[PDB]
Amino acid sequence: GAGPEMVRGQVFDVGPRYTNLSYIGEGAYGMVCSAYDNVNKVRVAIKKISPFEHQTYCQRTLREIKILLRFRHENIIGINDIIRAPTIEQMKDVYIVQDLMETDLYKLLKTQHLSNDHICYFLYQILRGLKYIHSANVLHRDLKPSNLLLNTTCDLKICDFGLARVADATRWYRAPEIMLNYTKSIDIWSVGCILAEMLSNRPIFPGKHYLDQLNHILGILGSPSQEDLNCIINLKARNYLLSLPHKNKVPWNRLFPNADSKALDLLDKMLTFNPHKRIEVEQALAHPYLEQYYDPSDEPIAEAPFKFDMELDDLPKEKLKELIFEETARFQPGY
Ligand SMILES: Cc1cnc(Nc2ccccc2Cl)nc1-c1c[nH]c(C(=O)N[C@H](CO)c2ccccc2)c1
Repeated sequence: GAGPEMVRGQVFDVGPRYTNLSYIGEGAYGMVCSAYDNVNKVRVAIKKISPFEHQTYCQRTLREIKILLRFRHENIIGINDIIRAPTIEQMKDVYIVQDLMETDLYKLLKTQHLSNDHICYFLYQILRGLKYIHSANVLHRDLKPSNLLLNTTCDLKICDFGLARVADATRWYRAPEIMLNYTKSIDIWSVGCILAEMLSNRPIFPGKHYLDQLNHILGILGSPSQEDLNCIINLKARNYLLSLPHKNKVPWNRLFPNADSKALDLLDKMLTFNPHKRIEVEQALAHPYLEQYYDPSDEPIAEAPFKFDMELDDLPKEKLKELIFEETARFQPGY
């Protein structure tokens, strides 16, 4: 017998079906590896999570599992298999088996210059997947380059649905609403930040802290209008913003001198301060910049909207642990 697998001192008890592990990434309460599947004869991605000590991690874990099990779309990552201990007393870790992708957008932007057509094509696939997510009445809430996975043929899939929620983060990609004390339009903002980063290979709003984040935003958009501020904003944020000196709006064509003016027009409509005036996903797909890829015939939507039977916030982590145990039962031999 081989014994339990191990990656960087950390156990990976992924049975005899999954072997040849390599580190490919990490998260807050887990680690991602690639592995050889001896059944399907492919290498896969295994996501190990260890959520049980924290009630929030348990919540995210259950939420990600229920959603990815339900969603079925080519621009969304799925779950092919889930491994965990045969008993609830023994369950300290959950392993989620997923299609292996070549890399993420974070890394690609780190060493590659994108042509306009590739920007255009990546943008299309993000929005297409976001169409499905939003049709399901779900917010991803953490769109960013490292959560966008790419394969050898530039196919794109959204990953990490841990922060995903039923319709009502990373600082650089979070909408001004979020920080001003939300709806589907927070994802559009993130997609905007991502477009801007594909254009110049650098984040458009790299705030060191939440305050510095709001500065960077206003550093391009200009001082907020009266109506822009009026949104049940917290006293702190509003007073500070009102105390700042005037900031002039920087034109997109000056910040991205060589960018397709169509790309910039859409970029403008996504990075709109006021979320009510921000472009929605379908209107985005239909934008002239994407005409070459827009195909309403081939852009599927969720059969029905998503809903949670129980209110997960209210549940103690021991109740949540039980639910993760049950949700993952169907992947258990016998069953
Ligand atoms: C699911 C998946 C499939 N393939 C790859 N490939 C890949 C991506 C980037 C660099 C190199 C490679 Cl080979 N990656 C993934 C993947 C990437 N991130 C995650 C993921 O879900 N991460 C979250 C945090 O973002 C996480 C991970 C562990 C524990 C909690 C949360 C899966």
